[PDB]
Amino acid sequence: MNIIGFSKALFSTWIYYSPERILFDAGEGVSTTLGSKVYAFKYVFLTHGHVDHIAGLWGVVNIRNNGMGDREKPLDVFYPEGNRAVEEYTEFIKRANPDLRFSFNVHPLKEGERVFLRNAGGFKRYVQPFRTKHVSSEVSFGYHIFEVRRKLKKEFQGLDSKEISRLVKEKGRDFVTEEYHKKVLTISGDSLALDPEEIRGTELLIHECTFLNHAAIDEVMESVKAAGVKKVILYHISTRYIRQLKSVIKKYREEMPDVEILYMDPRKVFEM
Amino acid sequence: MNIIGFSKALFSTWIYYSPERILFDAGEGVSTTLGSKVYAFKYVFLTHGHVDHIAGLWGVVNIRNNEKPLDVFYPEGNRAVEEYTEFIKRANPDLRFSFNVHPLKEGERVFLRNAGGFKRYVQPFRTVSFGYHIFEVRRKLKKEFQGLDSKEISRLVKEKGRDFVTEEYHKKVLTISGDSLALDPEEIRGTELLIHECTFLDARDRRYKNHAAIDEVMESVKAAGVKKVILYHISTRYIRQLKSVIKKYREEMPDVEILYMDPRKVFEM
Ligand SMILES: [Zn+2]
Ligand SMILES: [Zn+2]
Ligand SMILES: [Zn+2]
Ligand SMILES: [Zn+2]
Repeated sequence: MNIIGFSKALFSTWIYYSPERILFDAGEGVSTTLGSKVYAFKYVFLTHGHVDHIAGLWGVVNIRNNGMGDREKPLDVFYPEGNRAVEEYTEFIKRANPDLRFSFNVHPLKEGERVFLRNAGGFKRYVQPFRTKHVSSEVSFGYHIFEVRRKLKKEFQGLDSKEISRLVKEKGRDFVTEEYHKKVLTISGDSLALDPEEIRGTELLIHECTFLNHAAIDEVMESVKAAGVKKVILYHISTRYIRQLKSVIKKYREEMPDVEILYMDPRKVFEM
Repeated sequence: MNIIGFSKALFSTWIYYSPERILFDAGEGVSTTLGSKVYAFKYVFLTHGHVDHIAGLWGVVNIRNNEKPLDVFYPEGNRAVEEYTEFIKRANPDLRFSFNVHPLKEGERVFLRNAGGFKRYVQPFRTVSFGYHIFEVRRKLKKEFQGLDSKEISRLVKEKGRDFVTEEYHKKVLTISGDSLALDPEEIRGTELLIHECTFLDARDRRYKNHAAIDEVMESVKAAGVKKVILYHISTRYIRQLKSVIKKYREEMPDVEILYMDPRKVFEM
């Protein structure tokens, strides 16, 4: 599964994006739910430091440290620079359990700072944080996963199969293409409807939808519509608004046939 | 449900006992699973301070706070519980007065409010790790008065008092092992409900005697006169052998009700 996660507003939120071995947020229960799968984690990106987005980190590091043996690898954990709650909790984990001190590295990130990923299939993707409006208290980030790609220059897009192949054979691939950065994944974290520009072009939007501050579903769909996003996952949903949102979802699925709309049910583990 | 719990060895363990609004242990996920039921907690008793038994505590008080402080009891000397609760309060000023921790000495009783009856109390026993008994103080007619009729017994009670005609005895309503080896039959004997850890299904691969194997546990259940037992703290390795293994003992011991907490799902009873 490309994505396995769980999200219930105020209680716990965590999203495992398997393709890049990245865990976004770490609410309680992630290690219990994923088991030995936590050994496969290479990165943790935290949107912020509220307990429902970080309390599961201790279990992740504890299980990795006890179950990987001499083949354990340090877990890189990234969070919004200046977020004291993340720093206090990670310091407590290391202080309270010396055996875990070197099991993970905590890296504060500045907005816009890129982190290139190390996985199989090529060196071509990086994670990039953007500031979000949430508690107005501490710093929160949303994240994009970008993929460095190459596409044919406009002038060569009309050539047929044989013509483009002939040209590439003669002049090389780079000559007929230009590089561009595709947003392959966007996670909002807790925040108000993202600016249509922040989400435009993303192949998969994962946006909080706490209400029927945070964001209400209508403001989110409006944003998706303006940015022309085709695939969105709604999360950070509360249990009191289950059916109400569920109904508005089908309503939206009809009103927006070209857009795939999924949601993480606050009562069950999500998989895609 | 008198018991809603979840347990998976090394990952998370929490057992909510609704009759007394008591939560035993608080492994990660308890507030997420129980939701608003956490508002109902009257007490939390921790068997120890390993991450899989306490990481969910922050979540519980955070959700509760969002009304006297919740009382949290744990084994005296357990530094891990102290360090974690101190971190919660130091790092979250708003929760600083939301709960209180209380170290307990082995055998130290905590009488439960009740409706003012104080008929029930919790008592820890060593397994710093503690197991716990919930005791109910009951009364029964002294043997010498069993034959008196209604009028005769009331005349005696009037003249002598209720205490004179009855005798109080302490009944073990619930026993929770916490993490430990098979408990001495003496410790469990008499309990109406035993919830005992069952980390291994085969003692052969227990590099360290800090956990009980099912046969050993069943041995103690045998030696004592234990009615129903809920096996928990079960490891993932023995994920499927579970049924079988348990099916056999349900057979080799047809008088013993054997329930268990599947490491893959929340338990309800
Ligand atoms: Zn949140
Ligand atoms: Zn938040
Ligand atoms: Zn344990
Ligand atoms: Zn333990």
